Amino acid sequence: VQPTESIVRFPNITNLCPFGEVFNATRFASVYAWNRKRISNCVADYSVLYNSASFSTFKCYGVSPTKLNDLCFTNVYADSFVIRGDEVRQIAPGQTGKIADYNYKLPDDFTGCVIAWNSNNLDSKGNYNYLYRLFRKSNLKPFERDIYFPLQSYGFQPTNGVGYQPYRVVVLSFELLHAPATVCGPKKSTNLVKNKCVNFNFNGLTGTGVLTESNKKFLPFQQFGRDIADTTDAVRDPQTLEILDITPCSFGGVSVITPGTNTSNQVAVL
Amino acid sequence: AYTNSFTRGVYYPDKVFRSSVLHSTQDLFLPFFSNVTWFHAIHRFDNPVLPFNDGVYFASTEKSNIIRGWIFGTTLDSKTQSLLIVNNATNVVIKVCEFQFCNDPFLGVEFRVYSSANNCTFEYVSFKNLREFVFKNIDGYFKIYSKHTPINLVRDLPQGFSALEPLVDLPIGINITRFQTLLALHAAYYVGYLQPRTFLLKYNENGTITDAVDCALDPLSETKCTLKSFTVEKGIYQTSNFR
Amino acid sequence: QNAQALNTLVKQLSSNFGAISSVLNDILSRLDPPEAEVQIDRLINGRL
Amino acid sequence: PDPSKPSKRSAIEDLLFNKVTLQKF
Ligand SMILES: *[C@@H]1O[C@H](CO)[C@@H](O[C@@H]2O[C@H](CO)[C@@H](O[C@@H]3O[C@H](CO[C@H]4O[C@H](CO)[C@@H](O)[C@H](O)[C@@H]4O)[C@@H](O)[C@H](O[C@H]4O[C@H](CO)[C@@H](O)[C@H](O)[C@@H]4O)[C@@H]3O)[C@H](O)[C@H]2NC(C)=O)[C@H](O)[C@H]1NC(C)=O
Ligand SMILES: *[C@@H]1O[C@H](CO)[C@@H](O[C@@H]2O[C@H](CO)[C@@H](O[C@@H]3O[C@H](CO[C@H]4O[C@H](CO)[C@@H](O)[C@H](O)[C@@H]4O)[C@@H](O)[C@H](O[C@H]4O[C@H](CO)[C@@H](O)[C@H](O)[C@@H]4O)[C@@H]3O)[C@H](O)[C@H]2NC(C)=O)[C@H](O)[C@H]1NC(C)=O
Ligand SMILES: *[C@@H]1O[C@H](CO)[C@@H](O[C@@H]2O[C@H](CO)[C@@H](O)[C@H](O)[C@H]2NC(C)=O)[C@H](O)[C@H]1NC(C)=O
Ligand SMILES: *[C@@H]1O[C@H](CO)[C@@H](O[C@@H]2O[C@H](CO)[C@@H](O)[C@H](O)[C@H]2NC(C)=O)[C@H](O)[C@H]1NC(C)=O
Ligand SMILES: *[C@@H]1O[C@H](CO)[C@@H](O)[C@H](O)[C@H]1NC(C)=O
Ligand SMILES: *[C@@H]1O[C@H](CO)[C@@H](O)[C@H](O)[C@H]1NC(C)=O
Ligand SMILES: *[C@@H]1O[C@H](CO)[C@@H](O)[C@H](O)[C@H]1NC(C)=O
Ligand SMILES: *[C@@H]1O[C@H](CO)[C@@H](O)[C@H](O)[C@H]1NC(C)=O
Repeated sequence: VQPTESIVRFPNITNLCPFGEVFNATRFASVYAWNRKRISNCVADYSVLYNSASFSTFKCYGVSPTKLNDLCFTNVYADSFVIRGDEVRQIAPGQTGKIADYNYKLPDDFTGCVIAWNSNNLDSKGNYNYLYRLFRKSNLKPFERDIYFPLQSYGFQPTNGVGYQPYRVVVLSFELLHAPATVCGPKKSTNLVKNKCVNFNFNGLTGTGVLTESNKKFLPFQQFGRDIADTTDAVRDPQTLEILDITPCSFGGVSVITPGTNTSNQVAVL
Repeated sequence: AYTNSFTRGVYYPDKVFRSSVLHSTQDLFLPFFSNVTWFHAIHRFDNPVLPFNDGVYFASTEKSNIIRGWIFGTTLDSKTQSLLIVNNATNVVIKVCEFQFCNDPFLGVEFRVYSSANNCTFEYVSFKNLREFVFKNIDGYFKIYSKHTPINLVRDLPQGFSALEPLVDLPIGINITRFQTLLALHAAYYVGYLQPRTFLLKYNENGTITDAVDCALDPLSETKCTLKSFTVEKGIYQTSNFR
Repeated sequence: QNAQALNTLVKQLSSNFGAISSVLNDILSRLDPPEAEVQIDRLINGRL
Repeated sequence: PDPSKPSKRSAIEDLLFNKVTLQKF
């Protein structure tokens, strides 16, 4: 049975995310003591970053940049700093080096994005207010911030090499927890269609099937139902908080009943 | 003092509804039949700073509401962050920041809890009296489960089964390695510890957890966990391997 | 025996087989075709 | 066979047929 319509439902959100608090900021922390910001409970549009002018590095790990405006996440972590032109490569999984091992270890199983911008016209003086840590007795763990002398000052000066100029880089870490989605992005939600094979989008759950009125007794903190084979069986309405029952579309095999061709050309179908 | 934990400390591990099924899961649980620490914070007073480890199972029986909150943190001073929760008579003051705490912290009933507070980042406002809690700090989330049951026992823990339900989730990221309870002065409670274990949970037809099996308590429990059942027939069964 | 065989066949549908997830819709909605092909290939081999 | 029952089974067959017990998408 082929589906006929599509159902889209989104939560109660009208706030916009404060991306400009970091992307448009004028103060950046040292590479050895990073600044971490929590963004949630807002609509996020990544097309501006996709279409941003003068962007140098824009590489998405585990997600594609163009499909990032249609997803939902539990929360997004934005982290900011300033780095040299030559040290950009170290901020990546599976990378070693002074910064990657002694300043900030990016985990191998990381999901998210990394964006780098040249900030010579804003940070260069030599701007020694930015310090990069040089010595440890062991390499840093992922997401760790540990704060000869271990710290050395940066030579961010005008006319320096582009590989030595200050670079403003932002590490966006995307998290997918069991919690209901908080950062959703812009999409239009519709009403509910019952007793039809339709396409489902109750973020972050998607699927196809038949929707009826469910009589399951969910608990107030409870969002989903599942069957014996660990298969989805019920959903909550993002806007009305109502339980919906799911039944698959019917299917089966087609067989043809025929006498010999020598006797007739008519058949029956089961 | 020490007593028997029996079968206390089971909480719902996920937001998924299930009914009439035996589901196997792994999480931080309080092991069955463990010897729980029993404390008299003030009898003479000894209310020390207890390690947090991987989580704390907190339960107490009181009527006068002498217990009003807890202190969470590593240094418990103004040097670094610390979490403070106070159970008001009208709300809950959930707020975390640097807190140069006092040597004998307690609500003045004035603020004898702490001397100075500054650099704050978050704030939240929201006899058969047995109160049970589970506190965890995973992935920077502070998770609190709870359940209120009419148990007439003060000097021990009862027997039976009751599943704790989620109460509050807090996206903080605070570093916690120790904890301390708040008392109100013009007090007996218990402290357990959670461990990584696998359980077999029985779900009633209404989604209520009604029974459990600790898969590593004894050989019979291993057999029950292997056969995915709460009853075992006659015979011999192979359960695991040794080395 | 028949019921156990069918149950095992059904449960083998939630395994990962070294991919990032055990759902085709998820990986189709997250990744680009060039690497989605590799991970879908892994899943296909497991199911076969 | 029992002539007084809708299912033309004997008593022993009826006893036998009550002892054996008992994903599309
Ligand atoms: C702080 O955050 C804000 C948004 O929150 C950013 O604002 C955007 O800035 C970019 C530039 O980096 C803008 O892109 C440019 O927009 C120009 C618009 O100019 C017209 O409109 C203004 C009205 O605002 C008139 O006053 C003006 O006379 C123009 O009529 C375009 O002209 C630009 O096009 C030129 O540059 C591009 C570069 O890619 C070339 O390809 C083109 O051919 C052309 O030469 C450019 O499109 C963007 O529009 C701004 N958005 C908004 C909503 O204002 C700030 O940049 C950001 N600041 C920092 C420091 O991060
Ligand atoms: C899982 O979920 C099922 C439901 O699917 C529960 O089964 C029902 O549980 C409720 C308890 O909340 C039962 O309700 C109570 O039933 C008592 C006995 O019922 C018989 O007697 C009455 C007498 O009028 C008949 O009408 C009825 O048909 C039965 O023959 C009643 O005496 C109770 O009434 C008292 O309490 C209510 C509370 O609202 C008052 O309004 C009344 O005035 C009165 O004081 C009460 O109605 C219900 O009977 C159960 N269903 C069945 C079919 O038995 C499970 O309990 C639940 N299990 C778990 C573990 O959660
Ligand atoms: C979240 O926002 C949506 C709007 O898209 C709410 O839907 C409407 O909300 C207004 C009040 O803001 C009501 O007056 C309308 O009657 C609602 N319309 C419908 C069709 O429901 C939605 O109710 C909000 N959700 C919550 C939980 O408040
Ligand atoms: C305990 O509750 C009392 C209310 O009974 C609080 O007093 C109010 O606190 C709010 C702060 O949210 C103020 O806006 C009000 O002006 C206060 N009212 C009065 C009459 O004082 C009190 O602050 C709470 N204290 C704690 C520690 O929880
Ligand atoms: C029809 O009959 C011919 C001989 O008359 C035979 O060779 C052929 O196989 C037959 N076809 C079928 C479909 O029976
Ligand atoms: C419980 O075990 C501890 C050691 O783990 C022991 O010190 C204590 O005396 C025991 N309590 C009882 C009541 O057996
Ligand atoms: C938390 O604080 C303790 C000190 O009590 C320290 O040893 C530990 O490294 C800290 N962890 C984090 C993640 O900050
Ligand atoms: C508050 O924190 C800032 C830096 O975050 C520091 O400079 C200042 O001394 C602190 N003051 C107090 C009273 O903690």
